[PDB]
Amino acid sequence: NDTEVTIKVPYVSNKMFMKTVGIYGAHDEDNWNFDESFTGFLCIRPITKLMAPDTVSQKVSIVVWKWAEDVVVVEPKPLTSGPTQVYNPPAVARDL
Amino acid sequence: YSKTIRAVKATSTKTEVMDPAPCEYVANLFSYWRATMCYRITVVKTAFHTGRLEIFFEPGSIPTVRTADNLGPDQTQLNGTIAPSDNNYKYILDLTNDTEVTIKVPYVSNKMFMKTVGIYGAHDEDNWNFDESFTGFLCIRPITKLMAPDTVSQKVSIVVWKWAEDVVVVEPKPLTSGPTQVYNPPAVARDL
Amino acid sequence: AVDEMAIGYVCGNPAIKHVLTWSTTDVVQNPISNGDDWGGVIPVGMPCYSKTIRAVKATSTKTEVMDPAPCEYVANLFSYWRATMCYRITVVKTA
Amino acid sequence: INLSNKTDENTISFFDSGDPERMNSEALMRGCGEQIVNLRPLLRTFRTINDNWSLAANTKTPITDLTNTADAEGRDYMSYLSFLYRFYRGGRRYKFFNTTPLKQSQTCYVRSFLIPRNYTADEINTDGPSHITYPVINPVHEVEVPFYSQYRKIPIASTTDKGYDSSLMYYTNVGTQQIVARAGNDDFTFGWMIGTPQLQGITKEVAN
Amino acid sequence: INLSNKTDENTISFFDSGDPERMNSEALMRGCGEQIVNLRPLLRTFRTINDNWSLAANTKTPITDLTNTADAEGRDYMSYLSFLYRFYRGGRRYKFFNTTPLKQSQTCYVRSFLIPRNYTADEINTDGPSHITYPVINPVHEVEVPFYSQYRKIPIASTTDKGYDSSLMYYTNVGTQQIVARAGNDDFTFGWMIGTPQLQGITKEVAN
Amino acid sequence: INLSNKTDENTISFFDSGDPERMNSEALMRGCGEQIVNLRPLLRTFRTINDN
Amino acid sequence: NVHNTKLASTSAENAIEKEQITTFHDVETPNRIDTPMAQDTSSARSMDDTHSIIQFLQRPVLIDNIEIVAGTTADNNTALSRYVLDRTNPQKYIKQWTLPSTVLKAGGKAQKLANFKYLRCDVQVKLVLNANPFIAGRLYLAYSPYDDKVAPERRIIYTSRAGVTGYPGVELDFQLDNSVEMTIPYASFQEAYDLVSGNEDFVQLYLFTIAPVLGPSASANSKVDLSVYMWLDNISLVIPTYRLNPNL
Amino acid sequence: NVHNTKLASTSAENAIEKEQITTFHDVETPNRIDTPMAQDTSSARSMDDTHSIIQFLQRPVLIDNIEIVAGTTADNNTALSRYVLDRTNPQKYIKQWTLPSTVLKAGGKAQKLANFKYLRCDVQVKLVLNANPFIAGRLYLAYSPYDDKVAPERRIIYTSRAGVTGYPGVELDFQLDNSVEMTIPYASFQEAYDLVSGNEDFVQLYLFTIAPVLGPSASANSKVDLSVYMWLDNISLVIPTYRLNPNL
Repeated sequence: NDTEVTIKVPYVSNKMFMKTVGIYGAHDEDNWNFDESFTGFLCIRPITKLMAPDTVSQKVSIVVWKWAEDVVVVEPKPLTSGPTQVYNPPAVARDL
Repeated sequence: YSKTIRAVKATSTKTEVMDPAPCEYVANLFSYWRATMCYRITVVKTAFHTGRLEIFFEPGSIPTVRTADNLGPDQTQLNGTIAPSDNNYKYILDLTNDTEVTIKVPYVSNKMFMKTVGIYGAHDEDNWNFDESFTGFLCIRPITKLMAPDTVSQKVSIVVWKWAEDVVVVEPKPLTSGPTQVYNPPAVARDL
Repeated sequence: AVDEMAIGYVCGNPAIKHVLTWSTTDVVQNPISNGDDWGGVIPVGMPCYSKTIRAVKATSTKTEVMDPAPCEYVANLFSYWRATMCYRITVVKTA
Repeated sequence: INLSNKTDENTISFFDSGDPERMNSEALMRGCGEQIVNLRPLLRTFRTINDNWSLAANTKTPITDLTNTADAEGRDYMSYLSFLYRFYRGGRRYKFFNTTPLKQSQTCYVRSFLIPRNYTADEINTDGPSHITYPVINPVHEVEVPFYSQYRKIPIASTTDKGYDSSLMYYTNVGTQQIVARAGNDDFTFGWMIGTPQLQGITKEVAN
Repeated sequence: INLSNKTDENTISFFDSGDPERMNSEALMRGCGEQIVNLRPLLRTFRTINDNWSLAANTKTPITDLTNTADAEGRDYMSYLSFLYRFYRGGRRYKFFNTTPLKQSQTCYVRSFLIPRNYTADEINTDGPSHITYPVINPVHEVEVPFYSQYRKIPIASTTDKGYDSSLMYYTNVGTQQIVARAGNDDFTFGWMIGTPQLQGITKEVAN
Repeated sequence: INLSNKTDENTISFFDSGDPERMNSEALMRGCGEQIVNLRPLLRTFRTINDN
Repeated sequence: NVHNTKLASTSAENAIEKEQITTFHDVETPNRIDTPMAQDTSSARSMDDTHSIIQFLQRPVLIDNIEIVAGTTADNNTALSRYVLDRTNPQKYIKQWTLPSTVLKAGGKAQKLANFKYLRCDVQVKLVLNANPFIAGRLYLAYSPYDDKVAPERRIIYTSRAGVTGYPGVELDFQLDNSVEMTIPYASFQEAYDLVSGNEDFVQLYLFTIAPVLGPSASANSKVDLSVYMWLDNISLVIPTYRLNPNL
Repeated sequence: NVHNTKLASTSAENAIEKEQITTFHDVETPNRIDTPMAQDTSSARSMDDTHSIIQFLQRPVLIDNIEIVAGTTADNNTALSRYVLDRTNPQKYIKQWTLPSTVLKAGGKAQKLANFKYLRCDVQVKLVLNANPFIAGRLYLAYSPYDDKVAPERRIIYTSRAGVTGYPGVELDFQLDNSVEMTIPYASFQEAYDLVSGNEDFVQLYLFTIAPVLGPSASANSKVDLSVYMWLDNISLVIPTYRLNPNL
């Protein structure tokens, strides 16, 4: 009958502050800061297969909202290779 | 737990002899027992012998080298490699000046009463009751090699006294194949 | 939670400066000079008194090395000093 | 460190266990139903020393002929425990359960007399107090021997004196076979506590 | 006499001298004028780590390129004392005194940015807080770096992590030569007290 | 069981952790030295929009 | 008086120290260098509480995951029989679990039981069931002590539906009870389980089919999926040892 | 009302159960068959107390056992040097111990740390020494944080006897201190040790020789035997995980 659960994950790490880099420039060669930017991860796995008769859809959509509480930011300078830049989607796929 | 075999003769008749303390003499009269076992471990040395001695308690059955007429401990399964004392109640004794420690072992087992059989008739084939007659065993191992100059003996004697406290005996009937019998040492080694 | 930066806590950290060898041959009223440099004699002060020379090569370049205790490490940072010097003289022996 | 060989009387117990008497009493309540705290009660119990003691008719037999072996054996408690002590006092009780497999006479009767210890039947009269039973209506001859002694205690060794304590003489008009059980009266006990002897266990024959 | 090897903790002083603090305070009043009782004040002082640090024009230089040697040398107090400890915390202060012997452009300016420690200039942006000076009107570029850390303490050894604390990036539009002096903010200090290293003294060349 | 698709507003936190503000304030005292709680102060700061 | 340094010195001449398992006897009180005015420079005590071995053993563990499909005529869907005339026609079960070994060998609990000898524990069981509202059925979850060591005529197998349902258990209907919790108490006649010598189980858990899965005469959707969770309760680990059960 | 049987039934329509690690959400309160008037039919609680993981980690463990012999001229008997001019002539030590890994990989403690992530701990050390009263000597036991990751010019090796003895340590004389106890505090700059990702040591323990073993100009009796014991103190295991350190 239920559909929803809100989950708050407090801050746990061997560091007082994590990095704000994340996936910026993250790839096979540059991968340390990404791992060091998060406290861990949630995984959503079925304990019981989805049960559905043939009168309804054989699938459901799992929507996840994200926000933060008890927030603390440390340095007013980004950790990025470059500056803060907003992506302005070009008119067509040929532009740069 | 200890017995010797007197073998005399054709054939070779074997009767097993026991060396009991008063606690063992009493226990032999009953089927099940329960007590707090107390051991006084003394070292015969001088003021110039030094060393560290580890006495640790291990619960359960004992590693044995089972023979056709007796049982004995397997000293190869009691080395610090196979038998670490890191998770065993123990007492490390310094011999610099002291010589003695009395150790009381309360009763611990998954049984309310253990058996009074012991080594009676215990051998390779009959070995269950022996293991079921004891709560475990102590092992005395050197933490530090014996230290002794060449002005004293290169060895010391470790004397162990045994008695019981908080004793409880259950059945007034022995568990033995046969009755209570006292060994009357014959005049010579040829008699039976 | 102690202040490890106070001069009394650093200069109060002792260090071994002499390990001498007193043999049965050592004469009476003669300084025990066997085992270490500056044998028997102990210059009283926060500065260093002992140094060895590392000579390497033409020429032979010589640089002098010091073996300082925390008091000496601290004193080297200043021009003049004044202190009460404390020495713990232990003997490694038997009964 | 100071040179010395001394004894500091260091004692240690290995577990943070509850009171041993609590646990013991619970275990008795759950798996024994009784508690033995002394070994005199075992002398008050009757235990068998011979399942077949044959007698010859019209013969006054002193029970020493049997006890002198039944004490060295160690099968009963009066014998097993005697090997721990050097003295004893008090009287004794004997029971004779009839095991006679044949009819010897129209009237079988059993009779017990007193006798000084280590005497023979040709050394004593048949007067004094006595007890008589008829195995056909009562196949259990129960009798008690008091402590009629010249001495307050009796040793378990050989003495120069003889007849210094009382014993039992047994008589029957027919050949009877009996199970003999003995025990101590409400006043029997032992003395010094001494060391133990060696015990005999299983015996085997091996055709080497 | 008793055989033993023991320690009685015997202590002796050699003179019937006055209170050492009295004499010390008098000596300070007469020949020093001040009293140093802690070594953090020395981290609050500024001391030189390089009298001539040349820079290339239009180049973002991290000061690690210099401190990574100025710390192993042992010339300044932040380095000399670091060899006694294993940790540190807090921020740092740097001063850059201009020593440029030539006119490179009508307008010389100096600029300092933040940067995570042990990073390169091609690994960080030039945004964030900054300080700019003009050596012609102000030849002293004074700047402070806070303790922007993922950790409450920083060790003086190598780590697996990188960018866990802040540092300084230095920029100039011309080739400048500078005297660099550093120090700690009002919150910098060290941790464990450990043993001393060996000290280097006078060096000589000898044509053997 | 009753046929329904509803929302019970179930919420869970995963650790018996101390007060987040305590830990946050300690971490600031030990590794930042300041606390940014609003973004107008950033409009009060000066930041570069062109170096030339 | 001095800092960072322990200086060799005399002390009391009879020292007994006990550290939580072991007992040291020394000639004299050891010379100890501890840290002056020590404080906790970590934040672990602020992240969570430290979990005891008991708490670790009270952690639910996934043991099995079953998927019963309608019209299979398998032991998982074969209904409980009225009579049992022969041991060749016993009562069929969906799953069976030997306890408590089934839990000790699961969830990393054996690692926390290692180096111990005795254990008294109650086993806590939980099923979670899922079936579309168009599927019906009923199961009986029951435990039989010493069922693997008792005579067959006394087993929960080899008896009748009425006998089976006379055992302690819970009704598990699909549209009434999507979850059931069961508690099995300490089942050994002994004073505690032996984790080293006596590798043994004292109670067997069974999941029986009262009514088979009832669905439309369709397909792949007429089915029910279960998942079993297990942990321990009322725990006591007491006597340490150096030995292990190779069976973990 | 009835006995031994849970009957399928309705219940409250929003059930949240938490068992010590996990949190269950069920449609309705499960039907639970527990034991009526249950009691503890064991005696384990009467044999000893149940030891927590902390207590298990406070258990002294034998790490090493050294036997120094006089006149060996080995690193175990080579005395601490006054100067160190080259890294080819460093200070020689008897033994070295990387901490805290040396203890976590000993005594079966890794089994009780498994399935955890973070750890704050103080290491407790104890030496026990034995030497006949006719043998003399002195050793210095010291710990150097980050000695394996710091520059060589900052290591306790590659410095002088005075520097070495300036490190935190204890004098260990043969005829004054047959036993010494040392406490090493939490040494990570981090908020806790990572037991899964960061396989690392933060403090190295050394045993140095101030004066070599002094005995008569004999043989086999002029020697000293040591044994090292280690355990943990001020412990906190907080965050669980499914991952392990293959290095245990």
